[PDB]
Amino acid sequence: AEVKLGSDDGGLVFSPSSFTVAAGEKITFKNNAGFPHNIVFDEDEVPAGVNAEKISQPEYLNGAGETYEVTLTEKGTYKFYCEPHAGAGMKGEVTVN
Ligand SMILES: [Cu+2]
Repeated sequence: AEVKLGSDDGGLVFSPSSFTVAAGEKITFKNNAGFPHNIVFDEDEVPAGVNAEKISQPEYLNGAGETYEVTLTEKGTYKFYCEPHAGAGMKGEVTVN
């Protein structure tokens, strides 16, 4: 799967926003035009077993085109979002199955 942070003209949003995947799918968050971006997993809505720090990447990133891979493998739902661009409504969700 490929997620572009920052639409080409829609503004700052997780593109796609929410999407289901298979346990073993590679999810790459690629910066498109809204850096620096940040992705953190709401440890308040993450499965009671999958750490939210191993997938999250608090390490800010102002690189153009830079990306971060993530491969979840536990049928469920993980709620993530951008804390800095949260003022715009940048959120993320993945339903593994
Ligand atoms: Cu962001």
